[PDB]
Amino acid sequence: DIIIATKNGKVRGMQLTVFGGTVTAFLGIPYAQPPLGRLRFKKPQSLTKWSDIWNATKYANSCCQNIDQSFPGFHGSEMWNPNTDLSEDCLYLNVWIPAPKPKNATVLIWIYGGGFQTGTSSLHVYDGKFLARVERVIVVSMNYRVGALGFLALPGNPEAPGNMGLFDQQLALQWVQKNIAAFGGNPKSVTLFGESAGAASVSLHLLSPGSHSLFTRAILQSGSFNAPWAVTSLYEARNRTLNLAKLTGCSRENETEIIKCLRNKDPQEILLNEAFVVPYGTPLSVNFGPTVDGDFLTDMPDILLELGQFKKTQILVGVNKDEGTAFLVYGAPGFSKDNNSIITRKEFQEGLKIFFPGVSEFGKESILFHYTDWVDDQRPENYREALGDVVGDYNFICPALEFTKKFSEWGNNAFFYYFEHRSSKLPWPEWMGVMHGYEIEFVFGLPLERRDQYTKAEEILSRSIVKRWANFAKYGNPQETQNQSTSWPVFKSTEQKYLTLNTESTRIMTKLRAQQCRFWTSFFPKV
Amino acid sequence: DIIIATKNGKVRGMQLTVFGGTVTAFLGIPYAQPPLGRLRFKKPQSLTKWSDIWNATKYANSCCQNIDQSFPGFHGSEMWNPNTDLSEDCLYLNVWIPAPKPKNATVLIWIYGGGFQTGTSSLHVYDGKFLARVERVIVVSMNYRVGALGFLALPGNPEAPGNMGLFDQQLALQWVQKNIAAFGGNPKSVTLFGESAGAASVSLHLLSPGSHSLFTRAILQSGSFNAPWAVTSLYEARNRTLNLAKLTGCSRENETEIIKCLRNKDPQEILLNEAFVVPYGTPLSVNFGPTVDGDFLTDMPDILLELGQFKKTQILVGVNKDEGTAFLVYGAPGFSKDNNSIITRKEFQEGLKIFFPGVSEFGKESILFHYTDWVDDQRPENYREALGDVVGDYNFICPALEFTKKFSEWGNNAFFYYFEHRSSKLPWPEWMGVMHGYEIEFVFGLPLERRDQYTKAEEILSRSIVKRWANFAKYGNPQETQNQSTSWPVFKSTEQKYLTLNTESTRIMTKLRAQQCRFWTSFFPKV
Ligand SMILES: *[C@@H]1O[C@H](CO[C@@H]2O[C@@H](C)[C@@H](O)[C@@H](O)[C@@H]2O)[C@@H](O[C@@H]2O[C@H](CO)[C@@H](O)[C@H](O)[C@H]2NC(C)=O)[C@H](O)[C@H]1NC(C)=O
Ligand SMILES: *[C@@H]1O[C@H](CO[C@@H]2O[C@@H](C)[C@@H](O)[C@@H](O)[C@@H]2O)[C@@H](O[C@@H]2O[C@H](CO)[C@@H](O)[C@H](O)[C@H]2NC(C)=O)[C@H](O)[C@H]1NC(C)=O
Ligand SMILES: *[C@@H]1O[C@H](CO[C@H]2O[C@@H](C)[C@@H](O)[C@@H](O)[C@@H]2O)[C@@H](O[C@@H]2O[C@H](CO)[C@@H](O)[C@H](O)[C@H]2NC(C)=O)[C@H](O)[C@H]1NC(C)=O
Ligand SMILES: *[C@@H]1O[C@H](CO[C@H]2O[C@@H](C)[C@@H](O)[C@@H](O)[C@@H]2O)[C@@H](O[C@@H]2O[C@H](CO)[C@@H](O)[C@H](O)[C@H]2NC(C)=O)[C@H](O)[C@H]1NC(C)=O
Ligand SMILES: *[C@@H]1O[C@H](CO[C@@H]2O[C@@H](C)[C@@H](O)[C@@H](O)[C@@H]2O)[C@@H](O)[C@H](O)[C@H]1NC(C)=O
Ligand SMILES: *[C@@H]1O[C@H](CO[C@@H]2O[C@@H](C)[C@@H](O)[C@@H](O)[C@@H]2O)[C@@H](O)[C@H](O)[C@H]1NC(C)=O
Ligand SMILES: *[C@@H]1O[C@H](CO)[C@@H](O)[C@H](O)[C@H]1NC(C)=O
Ligand SMILES: *[C@@H]1O[C@H](CO)[C@@H](O)[C@H](O)[C@H]1NC(C)=O
Ligand SMILES: *[C@@H]1O[C@H](CO)[C@@H](O)[C@H](O)[C@H]1NC(C)=O
Ligand SMILES: *[C@@H]1O[C@H](CO)[C@@H](O)[C@H](O)[C@H]1NC(C)=O
Ligand SMILES: *[C@H]1O[C@H](CO)[C@@H](O)[C@H](O)[C@H]1NC(C)=O
Ligand SMILES: *[C@H]1O[C@H](CO)[C@@H](O)[C@H](O)[C@H]1NC(C)=O
Ligand SMILES: [Cl-]
Ligand SMILES: [Cl-]
Ligand SMILES: [F-]
Ligand SMILES: [F-]
Ligand code: NA
Repeated sequence: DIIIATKNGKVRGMQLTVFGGTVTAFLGIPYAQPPLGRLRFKKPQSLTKWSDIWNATKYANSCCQNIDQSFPGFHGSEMWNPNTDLSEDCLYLNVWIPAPKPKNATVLIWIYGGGFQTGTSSLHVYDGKFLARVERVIVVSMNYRVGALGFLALPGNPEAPGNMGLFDQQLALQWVQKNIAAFGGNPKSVTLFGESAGAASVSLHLLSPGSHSLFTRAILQSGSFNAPWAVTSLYEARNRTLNLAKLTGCSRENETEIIKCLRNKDPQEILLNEAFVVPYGTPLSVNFGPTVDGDFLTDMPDILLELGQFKKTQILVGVNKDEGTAFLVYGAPGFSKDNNSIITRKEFQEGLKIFFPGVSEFGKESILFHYTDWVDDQRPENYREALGDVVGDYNFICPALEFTKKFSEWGNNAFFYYFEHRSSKLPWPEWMGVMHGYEIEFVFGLPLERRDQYTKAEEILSRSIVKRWANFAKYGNPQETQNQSTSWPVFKSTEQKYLTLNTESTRIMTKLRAQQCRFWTSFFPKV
Repeated sequence: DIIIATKNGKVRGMQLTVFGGTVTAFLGIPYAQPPLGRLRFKKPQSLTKWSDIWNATKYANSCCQNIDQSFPGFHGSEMWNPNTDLSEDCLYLNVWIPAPKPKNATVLIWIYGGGFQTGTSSLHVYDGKFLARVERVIVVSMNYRVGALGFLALPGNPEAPGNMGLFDQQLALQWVQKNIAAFGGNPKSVTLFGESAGAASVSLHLLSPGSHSLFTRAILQSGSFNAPWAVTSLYEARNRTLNLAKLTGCSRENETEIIKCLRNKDPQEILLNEAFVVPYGTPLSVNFGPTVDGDFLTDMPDILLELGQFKKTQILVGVNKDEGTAFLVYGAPGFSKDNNSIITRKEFQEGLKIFFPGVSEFGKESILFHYTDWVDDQRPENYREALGDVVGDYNFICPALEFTKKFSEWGNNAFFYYFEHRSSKLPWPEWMGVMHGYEIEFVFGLPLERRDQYTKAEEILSRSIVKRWANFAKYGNPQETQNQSTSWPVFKSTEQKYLTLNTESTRIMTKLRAQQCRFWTSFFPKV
């Protein structure tokens, strides 16, 4: 029986058998007042404290969210859907600790992705028990509000100020500062890690003065705030809040009255109308996302980054070889997970309309010109591959690289990876390659489980990744020092060295997507 | 009576009074066999030698060429038209020497512009008597063949090998090497200078192994071989030669027979058909220009420049503030030298069609996007100014800057100027500004003549320019060392310092047209 006394009460955890050893899991610890009734759309409020023992023995409710119903019965999409009941009562976190209890362990805090619209910490690919067992780190993950319930903004108004989901995260970081020593954790050694919107979130905690003293270091997998999907403008937010109001019968003259009306709606009515708050959307739409609220974010985050206004610490950042492919089957014509998706020039052009809904004709033409100078072959898969790269480069790779360049310019050590291994178990077709989201299982050590039918090369790759992430968290340096591994060099603005991650041979390379990112980064912000 | 014994015979010159002093002029010395009959389209042949005295007492015939008839009676255009009879018998040069005869004077050799289609050394703005008088340099200038008669190419065929006009120039440089000591000149101190196509020519002598030992240093005013108008492709040349053949009734199966037929045509029939050898032309058309002949030019000159295959010496290069404006009244809709030429967006778009006849729609749109981001005003002269800058930047400024960057990268001192003074006497309207061609009169010292109604500030500016050019020719360093002048810094690829030339204040500036040239240089060669 494992009982830990926290600041707000006692919690009971449970023992898990992992790799002939033991891990203690505390699943579903509350970290804030349930944001119900009048607390809907507000910043999370602190917890009241309890006598008796909270049983943290199962994963808690996931936050309200729409679900991916595109491919019922299909593991590739369904694996990302929530696996616990949905509820507004969802502000809970999970703690995995090694056994025996550690003395002063480094802490890894996971922040999930899902476009700020979806996600939960209870997914099987975020199970922190392997990391705890193998590296003797403590792993923490939290549920934070998503969609309108987490990000609705009527800027400056404390009834709906925006960024609530980010304040949920921040309050979980505070819980860790205050409570993790009780669990054998070192609050002075805390590394945030996250993927996609989780990685964007981690990058915003780097920018937020309120988050400064709540963590040590940061890991950004496939995401950063400067991605074009990551921050909603005040103009967009206002329009989208007002659209939601109109759609739910909540239009009012008085804005505080709008919010009052919205707090009376069933959460299901809110979810149902989220997709419609924009005239046109893309498979990458973030209808309700982070905004400049003058609280969590004091200024436009691009300005903050450019001018060095961020936490000075080490970062580990990376992307996957085929970031863009996953999104192509959610609306690009000619694409299907169930065939090789050879598309024509015309289909490619229609695809750009899907992903760049406007975007001038000139803008779309410039994309076409840059990405379809076939050298050369023809080569039926030309257009198919081009559209994937457009989407991955614009949305994930070039922003991650620009983030890393601009961050490192202020003197800190940054390390960049390019993940190029496709899971032997991937249920998506071969043409999709090394997909967005599919490094996560390697980071969390799932291929370390021999019962699981990953290859031996995958076990080795995962073990190596796990060691490098742990060494980054503990020591600020993502090396694997014992098995004559390639040294991961620091990424600097001149030279821009990065490390490739794959089963055959780890390589030091330079200037990832140099030509492509010159297009997106230097030219396309104008168009 | 002034008689000089040359390698090929005695020449008599004439005495000129200049600024209360004397200059000896030898106008119209032959330097090659007249390229008539069977010598038409061939490289120039050496001169036979003569007894008795050649009277070099007037300017010789100008080479056959079409004339600018756009504005009869108008000095601004007519000043560029030939002022001596046109003849195929035109291979003559001029020598001005100070009096008393110098002992070992530095030599400046002028190569005129005119798009390789027109020009003559006898123009009043190329009169070398002021330079000789004021700086005690020797000035030489030659007539070289222009148009088809100078540049017709059927590559590899000695009957019409291309580049004949460039070999004319080269043979005049040889004449100088062999003869200038007789006139008090130093063949080891020879500086080439030229403007527009003359400057492009100077840059090609830098690349030509045959010209290497024929000069010391080089000055490039408003031109360089990498300008888009400066070198004809082998494909274009062949098509244009064949088109000329078709147009003159000279189409044949045998190519040597084509040339034989062309040698029978009256030169007037050739001139008449030159404009038509291309389906569409621009006000900047160079129908018959330099080509890669494997003789004068051994490889594509861009490759030679990139890879450092050129004469290692100092260069002085520059451009005028409004290079592009002169061409706009030769076909852009809405433009007139006789009004302020306020054009609309649609007219601007039509203008691009005139100057970029194809050039995809995307290409033309990209130009529009880059040059019409009004910041901001509106501001009726927006489009008018934009089209001038497009034409000047693409055709003259960005190529001159890229030439200077690439040249200086191989270790030599380069000096770059930006000429921003508009002649008080300019007969063109004010909207045309600091025009192409209108620094030349300042270089040649015409404003030093007080009788001429230039301002006092212009006399001073000209005197300063003349000293800097002379110091560049004599010493490789374009300084004016005596009157507390701004030091002209070396232009280096990092930093890219240049000197502005104007009547108020000479400034050291950096990175001329940085944004515009990034567009033309990095992006537009693709489109
Ligand atoms: C801001 O919102 C307006 C209105 O959005 C419409 O009504 C909402 C309640 C919701 O149902 C949306 O899906 C509707 O589009 C947008 O105005 C629309 O713009 C499109 C242009 O693509 C136009 O064809 C529609 O007719 C407009 N609808 C109305 C009612 O005027 C507007 O585009 C949004 N502003 C943005 C995105 O900046
Ligand atoms: C190469 O030349 C051909 C033929 O040129 C035509 O005939 C010549 C004698 C002369 O009179 C030219 O002005 C004529 O254009 C070009 O073929 C023409 O191309 C245009 C496309 O703009 C087309 O509309 C015409 O019908 C074509 N004319 C013929 C007779 O076929 C061709 O464009 C040139 N190649 C180039 C510029 O690369
Ligand atoms: C790959 O499949 C796509 C997607 O749509 C199809 O999925 C197939 C697996 C099959 O079940 C089929 O019935 C289903 O429609 C194909 O694109 C479709 O092509 C048709 C032409 O008949 C269009 O009318 C559809 O709109 C279009 N769908 C989409 C979403 O664009 C695609 O042709 C196929 N590609 C191959 C075989 O290379
Ligand atoms: C400036 O003049 C141009 C050029 O053409 C005109 O020149 C004038 C000085 C005058 O002699 C006039 O008769 C002559 O046509 C004007 O552009 C012209 O505008 C007319 C509209 O009637 C068009 O039909 C012509 O095609 C067009 N010419 C060209 C070459 O494009 C221009 O409008 C005028 N601009 C002003 C006053 O701002
Ligand atoms: C736990 O260790 C603390 C020091 O942590 C280390 O130094 C900080 C600055 C970070 O770099 C972190 O990564 C390191 O692990 C001590 O202050 C603290 O007292 C320790 N607590 C114990 C032993 O109970
Ligand atoms: C003329 O002077 C010659 C040297 O010229 C100088 O050095 C060369 C290399 C160039 O740098 C040039 O600019 C200089 O002016 C002598 O070789 C030659 O003999 C002199 N001739 C005379 C005095 O009759
Ligand atoms: C928590 O679980 C333990 C089972 O060991 C039980 O004793 C206790 O009553 C539980 N508390 C609950 C369900 O509230
Ligand atoms: C390093 O090597 C050992 C022994 O060969 C192996 O068991 C382990 O998996 C490797 N460690 C890491 C961190 O990759
Ligand atoms: C050259 O000019 C002089 C005039 O001084 C004259 O003596 C001589 O005969 C002339 N030669 C000609 C015209 O061929
Ligand atoms: C320098 O100054 C003198 C005397 O003031 C003047 O006559 C001359 O024009 C100037 N020289 C140059 C080369 O500009
Ligand atoms: C609108 O008036 C109501 C009246 O109760 C009140 O909530 C508030 O003062 C007003 N709204 C705002 C946003 O100030
Ligand atoms: C074409 O034949 C003629 C026959 O006299 C001759 O000039 C030459 O050998 C041929 N042309 C070429 C270019 O070889
Ligand atoms: Cl098309
Ligand atoms: Cl338009
Ligand atoms: F590794
Ligand atoms: F000066
Ligand atoms: Na472009």
